[PDB]
Amino acid sequence: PAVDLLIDRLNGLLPRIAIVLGSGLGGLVDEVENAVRIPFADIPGFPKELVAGLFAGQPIIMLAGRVHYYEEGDAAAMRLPIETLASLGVTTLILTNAAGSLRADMPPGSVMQLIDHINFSGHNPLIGETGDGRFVGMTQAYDGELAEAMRRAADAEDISLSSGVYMWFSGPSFETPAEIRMARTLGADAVGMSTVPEVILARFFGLKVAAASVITNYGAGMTDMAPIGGRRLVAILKRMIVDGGAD
Amino acid sequence: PAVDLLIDRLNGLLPRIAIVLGSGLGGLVDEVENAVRIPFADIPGFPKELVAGLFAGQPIIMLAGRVHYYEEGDAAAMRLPIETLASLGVTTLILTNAAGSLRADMPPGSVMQLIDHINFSGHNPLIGETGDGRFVGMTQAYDGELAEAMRRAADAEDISLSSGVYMWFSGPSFETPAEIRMARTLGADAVGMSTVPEVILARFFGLKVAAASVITNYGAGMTDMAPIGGRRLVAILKRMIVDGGAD
Amino acid sequence: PAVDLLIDRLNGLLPRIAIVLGSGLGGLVDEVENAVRIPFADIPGFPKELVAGLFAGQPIIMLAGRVHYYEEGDAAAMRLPIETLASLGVTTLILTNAAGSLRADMPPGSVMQLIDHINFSGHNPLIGETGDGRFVGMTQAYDGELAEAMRRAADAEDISLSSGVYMWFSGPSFETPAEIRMARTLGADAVGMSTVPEVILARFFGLKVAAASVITNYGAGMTDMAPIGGRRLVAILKRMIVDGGAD
Ligand code: HPA
Ligand code: HPA
Ligand code: HPA
Repeated sequence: PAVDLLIDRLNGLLPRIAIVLGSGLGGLVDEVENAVRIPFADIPGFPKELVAGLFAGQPIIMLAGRVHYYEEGDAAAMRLPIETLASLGVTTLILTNAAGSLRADMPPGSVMQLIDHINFSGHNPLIGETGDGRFVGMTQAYDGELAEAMRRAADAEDISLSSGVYMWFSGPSFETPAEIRMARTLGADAVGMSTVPEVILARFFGLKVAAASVITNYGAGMTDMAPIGGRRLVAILKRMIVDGGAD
Repeated sequence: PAVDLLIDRLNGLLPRIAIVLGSGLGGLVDEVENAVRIPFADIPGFPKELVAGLFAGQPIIMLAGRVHYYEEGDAAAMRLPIETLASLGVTTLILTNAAGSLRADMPPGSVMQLIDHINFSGHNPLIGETGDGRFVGMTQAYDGELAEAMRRAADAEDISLSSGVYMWFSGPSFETPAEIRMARTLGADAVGMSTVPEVILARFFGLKVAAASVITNYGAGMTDMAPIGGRRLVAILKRMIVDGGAD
Repeated sequence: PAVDLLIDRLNGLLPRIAIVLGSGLGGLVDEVENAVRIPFADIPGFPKELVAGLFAGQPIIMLAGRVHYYEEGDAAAMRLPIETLASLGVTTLILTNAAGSLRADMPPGSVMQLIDHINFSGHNPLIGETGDGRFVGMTQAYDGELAEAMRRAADAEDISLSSGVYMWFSGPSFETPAEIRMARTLGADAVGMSTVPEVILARFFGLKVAAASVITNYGAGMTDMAPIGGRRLVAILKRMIVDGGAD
């Protein structure tokens, strides 16, 4: 159904990797050779565009935008697209986002790869699903091989890449200083309103996952770098993909 | 629509301040000169009465009662009234409630002003809202100037006023001793089932916020003063308002 | 309505105790003298079978299975059955489940009775209920007299019985290592996706509650005994019931 349309649309392009673009990274859609832009509304069932082509000399699909849980209160907003990506032969999903840092040592404009997360005030996107596949193990949701490759790519470009735990809050209002003190007490390094439900759905669909946050601000109570933060992340990603033949 | 009705009803009274009355304080509606009582059912859209008149020689609207999240599972129950208050020219919202104390040093009958909160098992009232106004900063949700005035008024009446962080639980069942141990570990000073969603909505609508809890009990596992607690709070409020010309 | 059917079905059997059977314990339904099996679909309103008869020489109802919050997103799934049990004259509810251990000292195959719980990412089953009965005190949700009897029965059989706090996560995906570190930091000894909403509903309906988890695994990041774990629990339960005349 959705799979059918995209297959027609893709020239017979066969990407192994898809990238969900967070705020600040929307522009990456432009640096895509032989690009094929598909609006979300053309795609039946999809909840804002899908772009497929060559990036870093390798075939990719990008989602410019995503629907967040806070928008309609639907944590499974991204279920159908993620399923569709899986059915197109994508084996790897890279998720990017904007986040607040809970660490002095990790200022705005820093990039942090996710090694784990905490679902705090989100809802679980697999509620209402049937069959035993729903009991998804999440011990290594963030693929160890991909997390290493990203680290190696950052070192090759000589960009700092932090590592840490992302805590998901529903939003859309930001956190109070007390909620931020709690988040830290609970073990998070950064907070945000996205990504986690897509990681869960990805693991449900058998996709390997990497993720990274651009730090745009310190968390509330601790008191624009979002563009250079994003250019840093893009450079790590590009380098990561060129170095990977079978990635 | 709702604004229209209240404007007709209010004699051309123009309050800057509204007070949401928690359990125990319902009676304050009676000590209101030139009072104008409006039942909630007369007001179209409202989810229990609205009372406007002179209090402490100053124009006020009071909500005797509120709809809690636990009643129908609607965290935005109070959205329409709070919006309506804003549209009537109210610039300041004072929220009162009953809460459980997590501090030995803060017994039943104490009054605690809120300097911050933690939304624990509530839902965010702005889920499903559109436009960038929904990304409400909550760094100083509890107005610093109002929190000081309340403190000064308490000292002038020689009433103790505690200060602390309120944690919101959905309810309607109370917390277990283990949940109370957690609440403290997470940094709360008091717990309850109200207020926080109205603070969020208020900040969304540009209103300055003050809040205070009457402590009616210690939190579960730590083991009637609710009336004197309320009379203490009323005395602080009255004093706060008489001392403020432009409040 | 549901009460009517079960009364007809029960031969005029009058159980004081009901047992909700978790994964692994379904088989206990077989060791029930004079058994009367009733499928859930025969029972009007029920959300998988109800079995009543003699167990350990005493009259009992067992629920083989339960509907979890994660299945349809309905935390009050078990409301109607629990109410129905109360209306049949059941005064005591024993809940069993599978759980993950957060303690080295409590390995897979251990049995842990619940002395308290933490509702973490569950929803409260009493949201949407009317009347003052909904404000259920939960200071001693796990009956002290029943918890002692279970302990005494374990010692008589010479089985180890741990004691601790169960934290409820919605599921259906399992917890990340970071969520497990948090659960411990918040004071839990074991985690799972069940039981807590039924404890709340039970207390709402005036039933005394005992609960126990079979430990099937360590919690994520810390790295089959579920059958012997269950046989241990069954032995404690049997011994507990034979020793109780008025239990
Ligand atoms: O501090 C934050 N909190 C939540 N979401 C965010 N997205 C960017 N920064 C933040
Ligand atoms: O201890 C409490 N818990 C929750 N709500 C409350 N409202 C008054 N006291 C309490
Ligand atoms: O580790 C666990 N987590 C959640 N539910 C469970 N049920 C059995 N083990 C577990």
